[PDB]
Amino acid sequence: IRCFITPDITSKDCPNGHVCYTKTWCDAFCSIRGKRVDLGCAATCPTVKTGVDIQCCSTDNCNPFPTRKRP
Amino acid sequence: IRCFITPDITSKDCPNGHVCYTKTWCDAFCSIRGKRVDLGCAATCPTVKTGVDIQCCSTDNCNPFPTRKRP
Repeated sequence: IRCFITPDITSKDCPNGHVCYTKTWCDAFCSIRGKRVDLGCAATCPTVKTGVDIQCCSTDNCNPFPTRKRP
Repeated sequence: IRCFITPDITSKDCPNGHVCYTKTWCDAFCSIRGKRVDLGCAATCPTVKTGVDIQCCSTDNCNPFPTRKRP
């Protein structure tokens, strides 16, 4: 599987973990300047727990920087 | 917790499951006409498994129709 993963711009090939999990959360400066975002290759949709939002996909390729906020 | 959930437009209050999980996948008509989408209140980021993409949040309120595609 080809995990984009952070912080490292764009990339891939793990192989171990079989997925790409993406997640984001807010803080004082979100709104007027963008969200705090983390992109990675693990295995299982990682934990969320409390003021956060995330998504995951199988698809090697899919772990990029999402619609300016998630959307 | 207040799960929007599908198909039922917008709504909430489950309470059992403590979350809102959102997911989407494509088929022949995605591209030129939109993705196939499902929005719900369970408990745990539900399974994905194969040509699919999803996300989840704690946040009562959050389970709406995402950036025209996810983004």
